[PDB]
Amino acid sequence: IVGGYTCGANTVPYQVSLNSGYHFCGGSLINSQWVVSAAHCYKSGIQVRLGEDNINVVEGNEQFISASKSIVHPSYNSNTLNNDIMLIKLKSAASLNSRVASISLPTSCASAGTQCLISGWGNTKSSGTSYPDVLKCLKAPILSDSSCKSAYPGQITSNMFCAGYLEGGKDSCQGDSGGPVVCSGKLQGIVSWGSGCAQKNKPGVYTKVCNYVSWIKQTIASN
Amino acid sequence: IVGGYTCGANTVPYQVSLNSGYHFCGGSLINSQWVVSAAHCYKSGIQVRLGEDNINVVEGNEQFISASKSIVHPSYNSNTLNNDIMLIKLKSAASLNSRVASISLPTSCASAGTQCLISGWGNTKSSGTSYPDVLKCLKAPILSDSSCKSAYPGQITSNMFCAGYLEGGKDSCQGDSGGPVVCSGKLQGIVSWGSGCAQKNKPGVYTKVCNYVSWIKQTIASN
Amino acid sequence: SSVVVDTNGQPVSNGADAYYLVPVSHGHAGLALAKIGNEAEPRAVVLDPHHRPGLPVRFESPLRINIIKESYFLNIKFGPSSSDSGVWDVIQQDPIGLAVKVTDTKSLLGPFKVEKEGEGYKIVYYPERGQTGLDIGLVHRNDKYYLAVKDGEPCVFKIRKAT
Amino acid sequence: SSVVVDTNGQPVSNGADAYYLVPVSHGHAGLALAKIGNEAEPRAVVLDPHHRPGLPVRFESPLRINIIKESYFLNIKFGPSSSDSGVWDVIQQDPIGLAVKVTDTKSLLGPFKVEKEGEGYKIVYYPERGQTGLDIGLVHRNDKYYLAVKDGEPCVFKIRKAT
Ligand SMILES: [Cl-]
Ligand code: NA
Repeated sequence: IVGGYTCGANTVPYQVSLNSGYHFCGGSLINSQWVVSAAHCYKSGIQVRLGEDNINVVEGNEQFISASKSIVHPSYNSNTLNNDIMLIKLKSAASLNSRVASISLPTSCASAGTQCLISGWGNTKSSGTSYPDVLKCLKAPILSDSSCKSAYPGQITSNMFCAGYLEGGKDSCQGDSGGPVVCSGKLQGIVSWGSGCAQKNKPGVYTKVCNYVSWIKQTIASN
Repeated sequence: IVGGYTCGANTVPYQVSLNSGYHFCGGSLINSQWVVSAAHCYKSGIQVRLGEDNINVVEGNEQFISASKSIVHPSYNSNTLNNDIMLIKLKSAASLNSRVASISLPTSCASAGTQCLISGWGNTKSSGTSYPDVLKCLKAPILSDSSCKSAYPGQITSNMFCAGYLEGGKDSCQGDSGGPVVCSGKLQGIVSWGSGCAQKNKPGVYTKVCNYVSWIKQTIASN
Repeated sequence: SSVVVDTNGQPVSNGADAYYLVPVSHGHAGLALAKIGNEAEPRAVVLDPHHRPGLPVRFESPLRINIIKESYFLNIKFGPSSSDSGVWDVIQQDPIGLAVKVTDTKSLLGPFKVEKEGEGYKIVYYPERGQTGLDIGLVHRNDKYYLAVKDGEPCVFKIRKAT
Repeated sequence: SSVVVDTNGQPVSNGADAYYLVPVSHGHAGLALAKIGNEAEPRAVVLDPHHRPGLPVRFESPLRINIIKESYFLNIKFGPSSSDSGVWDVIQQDPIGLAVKVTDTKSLLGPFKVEKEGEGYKIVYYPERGQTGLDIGLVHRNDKYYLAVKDGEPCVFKIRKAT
């Protein structure tokens, strides 16, 4: 997250970390046994970590739980980046506490101008690299689909939205992949891609979770 | 470990666990910064866990340090299982205490009849599977090279030895790979392979660490 | 070098669990045993349309690691882990060719590897370990597909854990 | 699918670190620039025997993850990360053919992937993303090896972090 602030403990309880010896992606706890993340974060034997604020230290409030089933969206298309969503079923239920809670799914899509909370442990610099120890947070507005298409002509599908600032300075970045964009108390977005980080006219592109709710509910139901 | 006992906290301070979302191999801490394990345990972005006894829970005495370097022996041969050894330089020093301490290298090879301590979190059953929460330990003797070649004709090299019991019932097993064989207070072996576990005339086969000490020393000195 | 993974995204285990090999192109078929020549007992490994989801397999390496990589030489077997029964081998036999069959002996190191191929995995047979492999494909005969060496034309499988 | 890995066993990062591409069958050569046709400034990417370990490269995806997998479409470039100079592309030019060259612009999605090959990796070029890929290999000319499309004959590299 470039140009954000330290979230604090307790402030983003639904944020999880996807791990396999190292942190590689964000994710959101949507109920006690199901995590959602990005399809491009798919890896064998993912361990989900919850209750982490500082990723580098064992705070004790953590819970480390393995994936039983990692389910990429069946139309996920690595050539186009479309359908960038994965569901992880945890092998055991997450016990809920001050630093672990679920975020619920939107009943409708979010509008342009709505202010969203985007969070992660990714790079905090637009030029060069600097990776934080604690979870960082950023408030960013949803942009109209027309301006998203203008920023990235050819690449924006119906299942993507843009959020952030065409000024630059404030954006998600490498390491934030899979993480939450939460608007009006609902999981509306998943950190996906962008041209650089926090560059002028180049906002974050996020998976549009509202289109996937019927798939998510069906997938959880049947598995 | 089949037919063994619960080691206990403090008793095998040099045992580590190789991790990437799940436990997959053992290792031995040979100084503050360097772990030795098996070559066939090589994986990207390994994290090492030290001070662990119960691998499942987060006791507090655990150090979780990433591998910065994972150096497989340059003559490692997956066709023949020969030269089954790997060094892992940790990205930071392990802080040493009651539960975390190194084991030293031999100054000479071990003899037949010499008793060894073998340890790990592997399968504790010789048919079927049961994986233990806590580290298991086994006293087992080094077998003569003659009886090792008779057990496995055409497969024992000069960089291997056998340990255990020709009767069966007591052996290392799947999940113990990479783990220490300590005889006379020195790291004499690494858990490598065998036919089944704890079967009749099929003892554990271990990488003969005395043959690699000058390589280990040379490698640590130049990395 | 990469870890072999099941349909749930989890590492395939060394002997511990059994797995259905589910073909991607012949969806309505599963592993079975059938007769080859003038043989009484069914000894050839086939993909049978009238046998679904099929007999599940185990993958076995003598290495004391509980996961399987694509670089490990394996035995593949029907039935239980510790047995020497139902063990796959490749045997030259008419009219199939180099046929995948079952036997009642298990070598320390088996002749197979499971390698990534397209959207799943292929089984590759090695006559000896130091050499190049031979893809396992399908010889269509008698309304069933006999598994056999068919290099260039591998049967691509998904590996579904039996549970 | 699989994570791309350096010689020290670590995942190759997205943009943050530079890496030497060390050839396994041309050990004493390293990456450099050379002149091709009648051009004044050297814009062809070559493996120069007189240059080792050579100019390092970064691998860049727009995806917001800090590792590279073998399935990601990449830009590959000399010089710093955020820049648009030193960006590799493939250009038809005599006498080389489909030459790897450097340019001053960078698409959102680059045309390359790094794919496991034998004992290291190969660079693969995709003229369009949906299609099958063309291996990057070597064209011997003027006592140097120009990188060019040469499908079936990849140049195999170890990826070594510049540290
Ligand atoms: Cl892997
Ligand atoms: Na018969």
